[PDB]
Amino acid sequence: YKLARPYIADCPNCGHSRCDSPIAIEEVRGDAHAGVIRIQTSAMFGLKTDGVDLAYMSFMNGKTQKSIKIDNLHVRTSAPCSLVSHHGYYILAQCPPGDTVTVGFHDGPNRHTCTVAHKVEFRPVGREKYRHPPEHGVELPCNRYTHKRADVPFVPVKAKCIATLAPEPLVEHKHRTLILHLHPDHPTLLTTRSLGSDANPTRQWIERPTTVNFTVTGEGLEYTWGNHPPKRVWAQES
Amino acid sequence: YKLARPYIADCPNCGHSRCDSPIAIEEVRGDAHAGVIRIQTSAMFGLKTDGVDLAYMSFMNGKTQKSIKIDNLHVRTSAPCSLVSHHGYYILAQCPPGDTVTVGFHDGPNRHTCTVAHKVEFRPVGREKYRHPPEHGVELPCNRYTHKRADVPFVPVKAKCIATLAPEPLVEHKHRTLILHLHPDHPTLLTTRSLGSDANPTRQWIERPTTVNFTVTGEGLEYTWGNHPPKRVWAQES
Amino acid sequence: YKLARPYIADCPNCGHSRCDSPIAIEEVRGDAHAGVIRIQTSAMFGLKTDGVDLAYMSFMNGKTQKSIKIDNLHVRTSAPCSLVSHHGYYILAQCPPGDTVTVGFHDGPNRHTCTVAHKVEFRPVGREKYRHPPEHGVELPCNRYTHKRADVPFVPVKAKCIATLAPEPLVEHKHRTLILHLHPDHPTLLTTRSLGSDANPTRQWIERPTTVNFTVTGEGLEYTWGNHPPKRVWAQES
Amino acid sequence: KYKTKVPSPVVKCCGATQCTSKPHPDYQCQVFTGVYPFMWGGAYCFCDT
Repeated sequence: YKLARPYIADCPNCGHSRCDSPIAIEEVRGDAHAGVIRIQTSAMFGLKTDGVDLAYMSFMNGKTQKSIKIDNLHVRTSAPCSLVSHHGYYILAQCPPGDTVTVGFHDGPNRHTCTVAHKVEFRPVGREKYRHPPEHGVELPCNRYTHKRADVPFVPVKAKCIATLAPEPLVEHKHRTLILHLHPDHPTLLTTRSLGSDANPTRQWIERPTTVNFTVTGEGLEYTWGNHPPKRVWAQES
Repeated sequence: YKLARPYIADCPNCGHSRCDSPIAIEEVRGDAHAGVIRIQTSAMFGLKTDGVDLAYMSFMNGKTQKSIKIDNLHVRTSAPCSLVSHHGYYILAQCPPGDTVTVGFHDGPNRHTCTVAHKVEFRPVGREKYRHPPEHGVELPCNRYTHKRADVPFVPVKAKCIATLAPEPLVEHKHRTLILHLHPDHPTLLTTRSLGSDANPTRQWIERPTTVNFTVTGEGLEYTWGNHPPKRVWAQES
Repeated sequence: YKLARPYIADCPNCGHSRCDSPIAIEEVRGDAHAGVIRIQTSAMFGLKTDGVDLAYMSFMNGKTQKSIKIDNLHVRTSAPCSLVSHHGYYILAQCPPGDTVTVGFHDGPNRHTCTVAHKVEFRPVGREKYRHPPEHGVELPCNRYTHKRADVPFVPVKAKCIATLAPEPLVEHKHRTLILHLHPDHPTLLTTRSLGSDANPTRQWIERPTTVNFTVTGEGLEYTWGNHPPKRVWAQES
Repeated sequence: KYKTKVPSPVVKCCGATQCTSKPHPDYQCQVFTGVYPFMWGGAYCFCDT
């Protein structure tokens, strides 16, 4: 279950020259196409004085071992960030960048705050960004950590999050010609290739409303626009 | 109303695992040429039990109608916001990025924050940017709101908004030619056109000491620099 | 000495409907060629009954007053900044720009935060900026401040500065040619010129592994990589 | 780097003061009316003009 303890650990940046802080983020997992973070702190979350809550933590800042409400302890990147669940050494929170986490105390005497710039990143496994949910397109896999305890580590599990598919994918088929009328809001990768014995291998990154014409010989073509796996038309105007 | 108490409202998304919140934002004004935003919403600042004040708020916490002094309970847009005036039903704050408007309680066991999507932009009325008037630089037209309680309602008006000034614009007169040694410390839009029947139709944003020579047909030229009041000559000495 | 008191000062935007606020930084000194800042704040940081402390402050207003231990009051640029010493009216901290400090308290009658960002521009005497001299790489003489406690102001101290350089400056010798295979971990300024009659005055900032060939006289060449005083090789296979 | 010295501006709530020159290297004054915009304060000067 929870085999964690609240304690101080060294953090190279604190609010004073007093750097005897807890809340020092040992590890972070952010390898997802989500926005959520599993944080491993030296301070124990999911134990207050009374034990298990979803919105209280406990700490020893070398000047007071106590617990507080996540109010006095606010996560931030600058603006507040709200935790969701606690699993001992591990915190699970929503805090959109999820690679820059600053945990800091508005508790009682002295201001200990740790900030972490962990090596983990959110990234696409595709050719175009979908590393964080946009409002564009339709979903693709992400990782969102369990919001109940399931071993001290919160296990990473697959989940569904929004993904980029390029804005306004107006296709227009015509004779021997496939014009793709594009009207992105943001840098979208347009890749095309023929599916027949025709060629057209065209990668291009585009921004702003543009057109991109391709040959068709009556033997299909695929165009993926803004990170998709093959979308295909065949044996005509394709 | 201003004296009417906050109430639960649809917004089933918060950063914690409690999401039964107020806030839905009835109306918002923030399509100003200032930096300030007037919000009309339930989770009212400028209202305690005494009615309309300038430094107290009231809120439903998710289920607790109460008032507090503003502590760890923060307004934000896409960045923290420090309020400027509170007027009952209306909040007035300086919120530099705008767009989304987030009213949130960063309390302990129940930590609700609602954000509502809106298009709140701060833009030029001329060609000089506004997004947070400071107290240094020339005052220029903008939209704004009244900043003291009238208990009448806060509604749009136009007021004056500070925008950055730039160093001395060293003019050098010559015959039928006016070279302008300009020395911005900050982005100034330099627009010129002649005040003759010739022209100098040159918009450019400039930064740092440069020279720009312009024609004069014997009727000088107008140059607006930074969108600060025009520096104009009408001579053939120019 | 340590005769400083808490008082108000004019801020551009601070809490309440008047910005004649607490925690408002009157002046800032960036008169270093390091990255360190001596701060003059109306409200006093760094003193409780102890004299010089690291973790208490005081402030007053008329509308949003009290003094606290530094905890609910966080200094930020957007991340922590650590003070080192207090000399009454003067605060001394390591903070990255050394001109922009945002102090705010998230407790009391309102939530006030003042930001100071008024100029006192500086950069190191080299060509790379620091927030305080790091361990990594070459030292350079510079100005900074006193950082030991001794209480009046923390006057400039001629003392070392350090510029980071990148990991591998792989020089490759050939006949009258030096290609510099460089492998940045971080943006390095590479300035070169050949030594001798031939010279190659080429400043460039590079990031990510690249090669850059320069002609060589046969009398040597200088390359400084990552801000150094000349690193030079002489007649050989240079 | 210069350091700006402000001795403190002479403010008259519901009055006015004309500039008196003082010998400093870039001494500059300006007489500024208003100070506080109308309806913008909670214990501000009555006169906002």
